Amino acid sequence: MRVLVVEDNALLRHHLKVQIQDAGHQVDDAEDAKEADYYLNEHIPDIAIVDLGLPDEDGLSLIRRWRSNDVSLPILVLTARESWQDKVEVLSAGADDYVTKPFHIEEVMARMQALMRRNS
Amino acid sequence: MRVLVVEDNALLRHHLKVQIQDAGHQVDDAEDAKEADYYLNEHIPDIAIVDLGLPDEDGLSLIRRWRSNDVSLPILVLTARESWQDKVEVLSAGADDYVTKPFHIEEVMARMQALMRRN
Repeated sequence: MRVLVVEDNALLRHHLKVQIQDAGHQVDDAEDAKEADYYLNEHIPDIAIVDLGLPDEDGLSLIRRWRSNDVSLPILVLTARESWQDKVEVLSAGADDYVTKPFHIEEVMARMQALMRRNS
Repeated sequence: MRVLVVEDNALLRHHLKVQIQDAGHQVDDAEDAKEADYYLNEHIPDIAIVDLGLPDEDGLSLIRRWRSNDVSLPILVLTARESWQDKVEVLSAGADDYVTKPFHIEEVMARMQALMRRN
């Protein structure tokens, strides 16, 4: 499967990509929202991991905009924000799931896997 | 649409049932694993909400047994467990998501909707 990772922190972004690659997937890694639009349009990914703290455009704005254009793939959010209202808001904007920071990387892998399993 | 709630605590079960009804779905509410199997055999729900603290058969076993019998509907687990390793195990069992107890009902409604939306 093809995974799009959108993550502003270079080190995290690279870690994500190599772990997901090592599990047998192809990964596009974008560092901001507009770059995310770049990968989205070039190859439709099967799944996207989106950090909300993008320097470009907030991740919620990004999810909203994709959904409102009938982009329907599963999206797993990475987020600093962790109140229960934040989580309702994120889900309500079109995300399928979220992981709160700080996180272990095996937690994102496990969430991504569960969406992949459902999706396919 | 149709929701199966599996919850050993009568009050939480009753409360869950009416919130979900208030959002406009029909709800089967089961007390333990065997009663869950009863409803599942009656109607395939669009989703099952499964608390793990069942007296019958612990939630995870239930979910593993369902997955192995090709029951593939979305499952949102309710759990008390804390460890980030414990959370990961439940998804490994076949669950799609989980909410920790205590929770706000709005969180559970939002997770159920996210799953019905996608499926």
